[PDB]
Amino acid sequence: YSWIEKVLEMGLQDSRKRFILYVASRYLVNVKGVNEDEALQTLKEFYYKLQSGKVYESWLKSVINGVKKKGLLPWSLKRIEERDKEMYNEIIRVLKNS
Amino acid sequence: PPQPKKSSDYSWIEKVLEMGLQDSRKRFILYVASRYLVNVKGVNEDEALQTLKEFYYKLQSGKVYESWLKSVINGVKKKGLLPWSLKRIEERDKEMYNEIIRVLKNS
Amino acid sequence: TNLIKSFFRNYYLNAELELPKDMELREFALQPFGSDTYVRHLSFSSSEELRDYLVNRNLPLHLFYSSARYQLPSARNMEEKAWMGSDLLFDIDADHLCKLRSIRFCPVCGNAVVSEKCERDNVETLEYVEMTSECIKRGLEQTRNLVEILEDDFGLKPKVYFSGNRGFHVQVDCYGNCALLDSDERKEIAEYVMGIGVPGYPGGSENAPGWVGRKNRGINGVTIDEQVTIDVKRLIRIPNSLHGKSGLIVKRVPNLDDFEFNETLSPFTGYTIFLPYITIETEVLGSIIKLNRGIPIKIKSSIGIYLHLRNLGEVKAYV
Amino acid sequence: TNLIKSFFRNYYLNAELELPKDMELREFALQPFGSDTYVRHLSFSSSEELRDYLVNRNLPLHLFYSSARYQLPSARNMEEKAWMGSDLLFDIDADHLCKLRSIRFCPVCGNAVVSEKCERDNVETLEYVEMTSECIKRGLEQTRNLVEILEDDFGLKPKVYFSGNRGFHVQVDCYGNCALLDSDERKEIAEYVMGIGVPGYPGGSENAPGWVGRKNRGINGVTIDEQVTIDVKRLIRIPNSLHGKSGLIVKRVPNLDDFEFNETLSPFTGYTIFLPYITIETEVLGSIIKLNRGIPIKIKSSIGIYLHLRNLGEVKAYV
Amino acid sequence: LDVKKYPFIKSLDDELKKYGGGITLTDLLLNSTTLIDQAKDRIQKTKSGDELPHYVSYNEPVLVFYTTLLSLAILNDVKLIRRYAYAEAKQFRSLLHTENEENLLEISKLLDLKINRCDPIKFYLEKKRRIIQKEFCVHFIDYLKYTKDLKEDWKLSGQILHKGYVYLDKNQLIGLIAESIKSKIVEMIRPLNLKEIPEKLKSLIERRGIIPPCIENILAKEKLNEEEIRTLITFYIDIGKGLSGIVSIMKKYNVSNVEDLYRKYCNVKNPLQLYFLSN
Amino acid sequence: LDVKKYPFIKSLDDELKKYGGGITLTDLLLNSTTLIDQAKDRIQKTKSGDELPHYVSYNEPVLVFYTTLLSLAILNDVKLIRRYAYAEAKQFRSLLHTENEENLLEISKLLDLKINRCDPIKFYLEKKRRIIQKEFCVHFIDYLKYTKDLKEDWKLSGQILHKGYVYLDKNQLIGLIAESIKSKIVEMIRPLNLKEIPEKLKSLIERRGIIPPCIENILAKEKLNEEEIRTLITFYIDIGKGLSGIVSIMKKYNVSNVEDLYRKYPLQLYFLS
Ligand SMILES: Nc1ncnc2c1ncn2[C@@H]1O[C@H](COP(=O)(O)CP(=O)(O)OP(=O)(O)O)[C@@H](O)[C@H]1O
Ligand SMILES: Nc1ncnc2c1ncn2[C@@H]1O[C@H](COP(=O)(O)CP(=O)(O)OP(=O)(O)O)[C@@H](O)[C@H]1O
Ligand SMILES: Nc1ncnc2c1ncn2[C@@H]1O[C@H](COP(=O)(O)CP(=O)(O)OP(=O)(O)O)[C@@H](O)[C@H]1O
Ligand SMILES: Nc1ncnc2c1ncn2[C@@H]1O[C@H](COP(=O)(O)CP(=O)(O)OP(=O)(O)O)[C@@H](O)[C@H]1O
Ligand SMILES: [Mn+2]
Ligand SMILES: [Mn+2]
Ligand SMILES: [Mn+2]
Ligand SMILES: [Mn+2]
Ligand SMILES: [Zn+2]
Ligand SMILES: [Zn+2]
Repeated sequence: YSWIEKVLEMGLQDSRKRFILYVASRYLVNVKGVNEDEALQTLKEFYYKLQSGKVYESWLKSVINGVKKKGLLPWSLKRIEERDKEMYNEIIRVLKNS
Repeated sequence: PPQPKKSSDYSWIEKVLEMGLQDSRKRFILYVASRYLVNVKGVNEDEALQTLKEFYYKLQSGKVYESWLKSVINGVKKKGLLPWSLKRIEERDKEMYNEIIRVLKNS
Repeated sequence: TNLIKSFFRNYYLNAELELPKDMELREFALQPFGSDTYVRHLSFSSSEELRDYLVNRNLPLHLFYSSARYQLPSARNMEEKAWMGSDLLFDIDADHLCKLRSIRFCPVCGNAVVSEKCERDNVETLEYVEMTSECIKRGLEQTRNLVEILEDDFGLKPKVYFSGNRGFHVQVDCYGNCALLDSDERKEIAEYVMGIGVPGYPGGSENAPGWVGRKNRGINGVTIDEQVTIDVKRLIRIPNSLHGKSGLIVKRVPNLDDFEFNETLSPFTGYTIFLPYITIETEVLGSIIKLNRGIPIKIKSSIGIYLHLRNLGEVKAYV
Repeated sequence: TNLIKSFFRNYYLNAELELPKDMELREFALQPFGSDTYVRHLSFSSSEELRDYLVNRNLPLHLFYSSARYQLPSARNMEEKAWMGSDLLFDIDADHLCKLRSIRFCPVCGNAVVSEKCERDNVETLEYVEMTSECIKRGLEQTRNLVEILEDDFGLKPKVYFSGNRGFHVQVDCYGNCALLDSDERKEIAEYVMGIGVPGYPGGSENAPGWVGRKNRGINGVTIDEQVTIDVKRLIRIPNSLHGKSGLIVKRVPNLDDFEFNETLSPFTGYTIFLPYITIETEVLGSIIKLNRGIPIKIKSSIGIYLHLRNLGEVKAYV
Repeated sequence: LDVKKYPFIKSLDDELKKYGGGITLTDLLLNSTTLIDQAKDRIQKTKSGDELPHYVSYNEPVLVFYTTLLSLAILNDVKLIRRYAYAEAKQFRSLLHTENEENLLEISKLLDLKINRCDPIKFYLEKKRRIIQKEFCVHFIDYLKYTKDLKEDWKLSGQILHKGYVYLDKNQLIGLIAESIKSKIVEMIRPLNLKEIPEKLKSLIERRGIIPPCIENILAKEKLNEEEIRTLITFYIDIGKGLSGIVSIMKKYNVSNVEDLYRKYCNVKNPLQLYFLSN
Repeated sequence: LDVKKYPFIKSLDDELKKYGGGITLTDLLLNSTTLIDQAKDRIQKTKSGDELPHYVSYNEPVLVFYTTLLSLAILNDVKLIRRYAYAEAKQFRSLLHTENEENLLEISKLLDLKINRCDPIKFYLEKKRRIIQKEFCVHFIDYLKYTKDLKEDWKLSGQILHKGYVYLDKNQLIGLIAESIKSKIVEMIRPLNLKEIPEKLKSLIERRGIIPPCIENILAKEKLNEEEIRTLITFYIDIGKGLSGIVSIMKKYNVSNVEDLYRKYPLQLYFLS
C-alpha cells in the first residue's frame, strides 16, 4: 500500500473524489485503521493539494461512515486501471514523476 | 451532364470545436463534430474521442460518457456519415444554430 | 384535464412555496401532467428560477425537493451527487386508521364492478375512496403523539404539514451528525416511535420520562410509514404546493388543535360545472354532497377539482 | 382487492433485487396488474427509489431493465437516449425443445374446449400448459453447452439465471468494447452458438479446440432465441423479481448441477385455500398433484399462487 | 520492408520533405511530367480490368500512389474508387505471398491489425487423414471488425475459436491484410476532398481545355443581359460546378433566376468543344 | 488511572522514550525472549477459551500488549482477532467492575465515549415495587453509534430517552466501555500491517526454521532451468508469500511461467512442530 500513501502525500487533480471514495478513505480506515476524525482531516488535507475547488466535511464523514460500516476495501491498481482509466492515468503519472 | 459537387468549406467546425458551446453540445457532437473529425478530416479513431471530450467540457455543466462517444464514432465510421451543412442545421434546429453563430461572431 | 392544468398553472403564478435556505443543494423533481414518468435531477438556486420552470417549461401535478443535500443535485449517478446529510422524515397515512368507503366502477355505464375492467364498455374501472374528516382527525392524533416523542424524548423541533390528501408529514431539520444517520440508525428511531420494542411499563407514573410515562398515559406506538423514515434519501413534497390527487395545499399546521379538514385547504375560487360518473352521496371536504350520474351540477371549484382528481367525474367548465 | 397483488406487494417490500452498478443508465420497465401494456422510460438511481415505486406507485406483474446503457434512459427520443453499449444476452426457451401437455378449457363448466369462447357460459377459454421437470432438465442441458461455448471458445464469464417460468437466461456482463458490438456482430455470435454455419468435423478428436472437439463430443448447436441476442436494446427480466406467469423468482443458478425445479423457487410462505377449475392430475413444481373441480383444497402458497397464475384455478384466501 | 513495394507506409508529407520544405505535391506535379501520366495509367488499367504494375516499376512510387488517390478523389466516382481499391489490393496480394513472416506481421501492425504469433494449434480431421495447423491468433472482437465486409468463408461459425481468440494460418493472415488495404485506400481518398485545388491542376488531371470567348464576354459587364444568363448557367452545369459555389462567382445579380436554372438539370457549340477534349 | 491495568492508554511512542530514542518495538523485541513468549501464552489461552491474566501480572505491561497485537497482526487471522478482542475485553470488564466513578469516566473520555454524569432520574414500576435509577446520560446520536454492533437489550426502544439523552446506570456505562475496547483492539491491529518486519522476528513469532540448502542452490545462477523453476515457486507458495512479491526476487525471467505456477494454487527444516 505504498502508492496510496504516496498519492495521499503529494496530491492529485481530476479524480480526487473517485480516489477518496474508492481508495483513500477505504485505506485510511480499513487498512491503516486511523481515528475517524484523523481520516476526515487527512482526506481534507489530501484533497486541498491542488487547492482549487471545495469538498464538504459532511460528504467526507459520509464516505468514512459508509466504508467503516461495510468494510469496503480500497480498489486495486488492477481494478483502477480496468474500470476508470481517467483516474488510473492521473495516479500512475504522479508515481512516475517523483 | 457531369457529376455535381457539394461543398468543401468546413473551417467553422474547427472554430466551434476550439472555442466551445453552451446548450447544444451533444447535437453538435452527433451531427457535426464526430462525422467531421472521422469522415472529413480523417483523424485517428481514438484521437477524436480525446478531442470530442475536451471540447464538451468547456462549459462543464453536464456530463458526457466515453462509451457514448466511442459508440457515435463507430456509427459514423461504419455508415460514412458526413457533417451537417450550416443550412441544414438552420432549417432543423435554430437553438443549436444561434449558439454556433455566436461562437462565429466572437472572432 | 386541459382545464385542470389552467387552475394549477394559475395557483403557482402567485403561490410562495416554503423552500429551505440551502436550496442549491437539493434535487428537485416533479410529475408533469399527462406523463407516468417523473422529471428529476433538477436544481434551482432561487424561488424565482423555480417559478419560471413550473409555469413555462413543466407544470407540476406533484412537486418535490429532496430531503437529502447534495454537492451535485443534478448528477444522475448517486455517488456523483455526493450526499452530505439528509433531514428526518415521517409520514402519517390515514389508510390504516379509519377504514373508509370505497367504490370500484366503470365511468361509462356507472355500475359496481369487481374486476379491473368492465365487460360492456371495455374501460378499466376507477376506484373512489371517501375521505372523511374523522379520518383526518385520527391521523391528527397520531402526529400529535409523534411530535410529543420527537420533542420530549429526542429534543428535536419538528414541523407538521398537511400532506395535501390523506394525512400529515412531519419533518425535522437537523444539520449536524443527525443528518448523517444510517438507514439502520433511522430504523432504530422509526421503531422507537412505533413502540415496536418498547416494553409495557405496567405500573409506572404518567409523569415518568420517555416511554414510561407515555405507556402509562394510555398512548402506545405511532402508526407511521416506516420506510419513509428509514430511507436515508426521500422526496419531500414541497410545502404550499398542490397535491395532484386532491388539489389541496401542502399546508403548514402551526397548531395541532386548530386544524379543520374543509374547503379552506383548497385555493380554488368560483364554481365549476361538474359531471358525475355515479349517483352517490358522500362526504367531501367535511361537507356532504350528492351527485347524480350523467347529470351536470354546479358546485364550488374546490369541491369540483377535488372530486375530479378523486375519479368521481370531470370538471367541464369554470364559472 | 386482488389477492395475488398483496402477495407480490409483500415480497417486494423486503426482497433485494440484483441491480447493475450503473443503475441510473438503464431503462426500467414493467407490466402492471390488469393492464396488458408496459410502463417504460422509467429511471432510478438507487434500489430504494425503485422499491418505493414498485410498492406504492405501480406494482409489477413483470419487471425488466434494459440490457442497454443509455445517457437518458427516460427519454422517448432514441437519439436523446444515447445508446452507449449493452450486455450480451442469451435466452433458452423450452418452446422448441420438449412440447408439453396443454389443455384448453372453459373455467365455468370445466370441459375441454377448442374454441376461444364457450357456447353455454359465454366465457373465454383458458389454457394450461404443464411445466414438467424433465423439460427443465432439457433446458438445463442447453445452457450447460452454452456456458461451455462462452467460457472455452470466447473466454467470457457468463451468469446463468432461472427465467422464472420455462427456461434459463445467460447474461455476460461486459464493460469494454464488447458492449459496443453491432446487432450484426451479435448475430455472428448468435449463429456461432447455434452452430448454424459450423461445419461438421467428421473424424476429429474430442480434445480439439472450439467446435472441432465439441462436434466430436456429440454436441451440436444450442437452441437459443436469436432475437434476444441480436436486439441491442433488449429488456432483461430483473434477477430476484417475480415472474407474473408462475410467481417464481428469477434466480441465479451459481452451480448448474445443484438446480432442482421445485417449490423452493417461490418465496411465498403460508398456505392458501385453492379452488380448481378442472379435475386434473399434473406435475406442478416437480410434484404430481391431483385437483378436483370446484372442490376447495388447502395447499402451500407457492403451489397455490403458481396454479393460479397458470389458469388452473383461484387462490381464495391466505393462512 | 520495401517502401518501393508498399507506398501507403509513408505519409504524403513525409515524402515532400525530400524537396526542401513548403513545397507541396501541387508544386512537384507541375514540374514533373511523368507523375500525372502514370497515375492515369493505373486508373485506365482498372477501368478495363487489367492487372496493375507493382509500385516497384516506378522511379518515385510514393508520388505515383497519392496522385492516383488524388486523381480518383477529383473524379468523385465512388463506384470506380471501389473498383480501384479492389484492383489495387489484388496487386498488393501477390506481393504479400512473396513476403516473409517477419514482414507480414509488421505491415499488419501498421494497418492496425492486432494479429500476433501464438502457441500454435494442431488437430487432425477425418481420422488423421487431414492435418490443420494455425499459428496466428486474433481476438474475436477484432476479428468481427476486420471481417465486417467479407464473404462467408470468413464467417465466425466456420472458424476455430479458443479462449476468445480466432486462429488463422498464413493464407488467412494475408487475406485479412489484403482486405485491410482495400479499406485503407477508400479511407485515404475521403481526406482528399478537403483542400481546394488550383483548378488548372484540377483541369490538368481532368485533361480539360479552356473556356471560350463567349464566356469571358460575361466576366466584364457585371450586369450582362437576359439571354446572356440562360446560356451562362446552362454552360456552368456542363463544367460540373456545384449549386452553392456558382452563385458566389456572379455576385450583385439576381438570385430569383438561380432557382429556375437548377431545374435545367469562333466556334460552333462554343464552350463544349474547347473543354471536353477527347485526349 | 493505572496504566499497568489498562495498557492501551499510553501510546507506543511514549513508551519507547524510556529507552533512549529511535529504537522502535521491532528492535526491543529481539533482545527479550519472554515478551514474545508471553504474547504466545495469551494467544494460546484465547485459542482454548481460558481467561486472560490482567496486565498487572507482567513486568513490562505496556510492551506485552503491543507485542500481542503485533503477533496477532503477523499471524493475520481475523477469525482469531475476533476471539481475542472478545476475550481481551472480557478480561478488561472485571477491571472496570472494580473502578471508581471518576476513573470510569476517565477511561470513557479517553475512548472518545461522550458519557457523563448528570441529574439522576428515578422512577417506579409496578406500583412502586421496582425502583429504577440512572445517573449517566448520552446523546441519542452518540448512543446509536456506540451500539452499532450490539444485542437487542441495547435497542433504542428498550431505553429511557429524555430531551435527547439516553439514561444509563453504572453497569450499562461499563458494558459500553467494554464494547468500545473490543473495537479499539481490532483497530489497533490494522496499523501493524504497515512497516516491514525483520523476517526472523517474523519467523520467531511464527515459530519457523530457516531456508534449506536445496533452496539456496537457486539464489546464484539467476537463470536456472525448467524443473528448477516448477519447484522454485511451489516452495514459495508453502511459506505463504503473496502473488506480487514472488516475481520480484527472481528478476529477468519469464512471466508466461508466472501464470502456469499460480495455477498450482527440504520442507522439513521449516515446519517445526
Ligand atoms: N463522488 C464521486 N464518486 C464517483 N465518481 C465521481 C464522483 N464525483 C464525480 N465523479 C466522476 O467524476 C466525473 C465528473 O466529476 P468531477 O468534476 O471530475 C469530480 P472528481 O474527478 O471526482 O474530483 P475533482 O473535484 O478533483 O474534479 C465523472 O466521470 C464522474 O463519474
Ligand atoms: N444525444 C443527443 N443527440 C441529439 N439531440 C439530442 C441529444 N440529447 C438531447 N438532444 C436534444 O437536444 C435538446 C436538449 O437536450 P440536452 O439534454 O440539453 C443535450 P444538448 O443541448 O444537445 O447538449 P448539452 O446540454 O450537453 O450541452 C432536446 O431537443 C433534445 O431532443
Ligand atoms: N411519486 C412519488 N415518488 C416518490 N416519493 C413520493 C411520491 N409521492 C409521494 N412521495 C413521498 O413519499 C412519502 C410518503 O408518500 P405517500 O404516503 O406514498 C403519498 P403523500 O404525498 O404522503 O400523500 P397521501 O399519503 O396523503 O396520499 C412522502 O415523503 C412523500 O413526499
Ligand atoms: N415482453 C418482453 N419484451 C421484451 N423482452 C422481454 C419480454 N419478456 C421477456 N423478455 C426478455 O426476452 C427474453 C425472452 O423472453 P420470453 O421468452 O418471451 C419471457 P421470459 O422472461 O424469458 O420467461 P419465459 O420464457 O420462461 O416465459 C428474456 O431474456 C427476457 O428477459
Ligand atoms: Mn474531476
Ligand atoms: Mn442543452
Ligand atoms: Mn402519505
Ligand atoms: Mn425465455
Ligand atoms: Zn361499463
Ligand atoms: Zn363452459
